[PDB]
Parts: sequence; C-alpha cells; structure tokens
Amino acid sequence: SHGGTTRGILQIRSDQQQSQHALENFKREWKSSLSGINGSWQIPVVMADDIKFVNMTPTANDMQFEKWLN
Amino acid sequence: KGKIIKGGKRFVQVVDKRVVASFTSRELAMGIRNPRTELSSSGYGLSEVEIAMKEFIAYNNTESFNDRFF
Amino acid sequence: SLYGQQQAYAEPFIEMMDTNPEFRDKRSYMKNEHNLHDVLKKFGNNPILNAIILTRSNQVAMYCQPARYSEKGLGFEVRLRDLDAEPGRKEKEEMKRIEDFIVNTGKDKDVDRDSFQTFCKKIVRDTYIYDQVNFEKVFNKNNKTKLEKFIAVDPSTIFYATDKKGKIIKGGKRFVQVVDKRVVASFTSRELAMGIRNPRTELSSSGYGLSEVEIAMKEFIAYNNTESFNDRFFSHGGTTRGILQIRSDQQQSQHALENFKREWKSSLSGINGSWQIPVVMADDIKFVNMTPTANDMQFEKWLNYLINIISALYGIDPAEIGFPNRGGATQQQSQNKGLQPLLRFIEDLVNRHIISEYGDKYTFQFVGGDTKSATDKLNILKLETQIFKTVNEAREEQGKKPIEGGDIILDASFLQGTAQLQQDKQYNDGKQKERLQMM
Repeated sequence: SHGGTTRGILQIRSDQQQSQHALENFKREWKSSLSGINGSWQIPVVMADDIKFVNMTPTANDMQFEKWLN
Repeated sequence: KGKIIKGGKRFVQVVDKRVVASFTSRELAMGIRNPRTELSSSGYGLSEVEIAMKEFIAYNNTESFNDRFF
Repeated sequence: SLYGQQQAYAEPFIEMMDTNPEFRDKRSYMKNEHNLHDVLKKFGNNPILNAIILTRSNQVAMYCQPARYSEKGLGFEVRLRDLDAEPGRKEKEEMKRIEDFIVNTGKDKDVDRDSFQTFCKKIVRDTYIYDQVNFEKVFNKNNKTKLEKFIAVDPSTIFYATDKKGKIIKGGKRFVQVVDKRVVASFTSRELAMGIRNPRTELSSSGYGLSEVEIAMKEFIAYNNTESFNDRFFSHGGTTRGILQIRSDQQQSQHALENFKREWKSSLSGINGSWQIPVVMADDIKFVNMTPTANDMQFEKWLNYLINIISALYGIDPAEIGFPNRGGATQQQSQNKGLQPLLRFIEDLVNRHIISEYGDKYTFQFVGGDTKSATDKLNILKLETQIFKTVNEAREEQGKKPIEGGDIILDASFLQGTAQLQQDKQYNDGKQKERLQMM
C-alpha cells in the first residue's frame, strides 16, 4: 500500500547527464523491444563506458516477523 | 414494457443478434446451478470461468513465457 | 435435420462459404483452420501419444473374448435384456450364434477379415486420436433386412453430408466418404455408424467431437522442441569442454602446431599414456571453461509438467508411461476413471448399432475384472440377511426360484425362536384334544 517496492537502480556513467528527450527516446526503445511478454527473453545492448545495477531489496521477499505474530 | 414474461413463450433463441424462435416454459427447460439473488444478474447463473478469468489469463501467459525460451 | 424435427436451431444458420456444398467440413475450435485432421495426422506419430494408445489397446485386448469360452469370467457376454427373465434353448442358441458372429465379425469365418480384438485395437486409436469412430455394415443383398459383415473405416475420410441448401441431411444417405477432396461414396445411417466420445453443443462444431490432441497441440510442440533441444547437444556442436590458451609473442606456424599435436597424441592419447603429465615452458598458460564440470538433462521438471497435464487430459495415470506424478503417490482408482468409461462407450456403441439388427430383447456387455465390487455387493447381502432379508426373498430378488425350507432369516438364535414357538404351539394346540375330550 506504500512505496519501497523497487528492485534496484540501473546506473549508467556518462560525462554529461543525458537530456530528458534522449532518456524518453531510450524509454520508448526499451518499451518497444522488451516490455511485456512480447520480447520478454530478448537481451538489449548498450555501449556506455560503465554500467552498474545496485540492489535495494533482496532477491526474494516474504512476510516479516512471522514468529512474533505466532 | 421490457419486463420478463411468465405466460406463454418465455425463452427465446438468438443467433447473430437476430431472433429466430421462442419457446414455452414446458417446451424448454432452464437449469441454473449457481443462482444469485441480486437484481443485476436477473436470475442468470454465475460461471466459475468469469471468476477465474484473471487466473486463467495469468496461467496462459505464464505458459507462454515458459515456452518462449524455445 | 441434424437430430430430427425440432423447433430450435442446433446447426449453423449461415453456411461456411469456402466449404463444398456436398458436405460440411470439420474445423478447429477457434475456426483458425478449416482443415484439422490433416494436422492431427502429424501428431499421430508422437511417442507419448502412441505409448498411451498402445497401453490402452493392450488393456482392452484382454477383455475381447467371449465369457462362456473362457475358463475365468473375464470376457464379454450377450444376455437377455431383463436379468430376471428366464433363458431358453432357442434363445440360448441364438445368443451363442450372435456371440460367434461378433467374434468372427461376420456370418462366416474368414481369415482375411479382422477379429474383434483387432477391431477394438483400431477403435481405441481412432477414439483417442481423432475422437471419431466409424465402421461400415454389409447387409445381405438377397435380404436388405439382415446383416452379413461389419468392418472399420477411417474417420478422417468421412464427413456429414449436406443438401442443396447446405443443411445436414437426415433421410437416406447421410454420411459421405471423401478422398483427395473428391466424393467417392455415401452411406445410409444404418449402413454406417458414427461414434462421438467428446461431443459439444455449440453450433460451430456442428456435432463433430473435440479431440484432446487439438487441446494439447501447444504442449505437444513444446515437448517435441524440448526433446530436440536436449538432443541437439549431441547431434549438433557445442560439446567443447574448454580452450587451452598459450601466450606467445608470435603465433606459432601451423607446421609447429602440427608437430605439437603429433607429440601430444603420441604421448597422451587414448588409454596409452592416460595418466601421464605433459610439460610446457611457455610464458603463461590458461584453460578457460566453456561448459560446466558435469552436464545433464535440462528442463526436466518442464517435461514432467507437460506430460502430466497431457496424461490428465486423457485420464491416464502418468506412472504407467514412466513419468512421476507431480502430486499424490510420489491403481484400481486410476483404472476406474481411465479404462471403464472407454469400455462402456464401446459397449454402448456396439450394442445400439449391432444388436439392434437382431432384436430389442438382447444386449451386449463386458464382464470380469471387478471382483472387489462384487465382493462388496455380496457383503451387503450377507450383512442384510442377518436381520432383514429372508433367504427366499433374496433368491427371488436375484432372478432365481425359492428353495423349500421356509423363508428363514439366517441367525442361529432366530431359528430357535421359531422352533420354540412351534414346539410350544404344538403343545398348546394339543390341548384342543382335551377340549374335545370333555364333549
């Protein structure tokens, strides 16, 4: 019912922060190629200097404080 | 007046949105296994497929996701 | 026309334009393809499906012998319609003749013709692949009223005939055979049967049955390409273990590499020199792995799931075809749901199509292999008789005549009560002699 459900952040290093128009076109390409069941198994390609993915939540979530409730 | 009829012909057959024939109560039976009292349904039964529609599409697209690897 | 004279419509009001006027085509569920049995014939060769077919055929083949010729009760039998009705020498002979006729599939023996065992083995395949079964009858030419022979015909070539208006016909010839899209012959309803195991009411199918192969088509192709994926590791490349890199300022000439290979093969190849260790004095050496330490089959649980659902569609236990049940056990109940409905379907078809030619008073049924149910029935009777039922009432109830001895209820106590009552009754009734003596 509230936020905090993010899996992680995809960082892309660049000398300049890309203009928002470029990021919107990036999103358009990403959605057209990968979004949904359509193109689910495909792999994108990017030629940036360095890319990282930092995890904000664990691999698999589950209920917390179960024994406390019991 | 739009109200459902009791006397005489009560059930009607429709094909391609055209009325073809109609039947007396004795001439045609009507069995409802999962009845409901709310006015919205007007006596028509509730099918489990409608209840499980979301689950059915989820199963279908899960199977598609598994098969799309091959 | 499809079933008879009726007020409602049970056939498509508007005909399919691309179909030939002479008959109504059989089409897929979604109308995706107007030609279905052609693609089902492709899946007819699948091993899993063929394994199920062969297992069920072997199961049925045991039952396909007459009872009275078998030392044990397993087999089939013909009897009067009423179990309580008495038999007779004439009727017994007629039933024996009919049983022999069914066994030989004709009036007289002929080695060139199918025994009923092979007929059933054909029928199960046609029932489980196409969900449609047909067999031709051969009435006597000297007398149309009576029957001589009957044999099976492939269901793929048979269609429902239609009139000039395109509606399915009832009177006269109703079924038509088509080969290479050409009409060859047509048959009267009595002359050709039509068995549908999985019927449907929607106008789109127009009475044609729904085959499980069409439902499992996606699963079947998934199984096929999964097997191909597993086999392509061997039948195609990608079996390398790794690459042995040797760093050098210059790439060695191919002659040097060939001599290197010669030395390597002479020293290490084969069992000979298997345990030896070579020595190399290069700057740096690496071995990079392209495949894991040990290989094995992939997508195993996917295959188990697919075959489990395919088996569940046909009602067969996956354990019979060498797969694990994803739930339950990981046989009587599996048999009860799997085989018995098929036997009853064949029973009803054969009865209503063959025995109709001889008379209503007879019927055809299978027997045997159901001791436990009969045991429970006898146990019901054995418990009931202790308190409730007399011996003679039960004997009458099961189409038999009473035995002299009284309609006794079997309990050692109850007999003593009747005997004691009779003994004391005779004592009391004996006092009438004294009553008359005073007269």
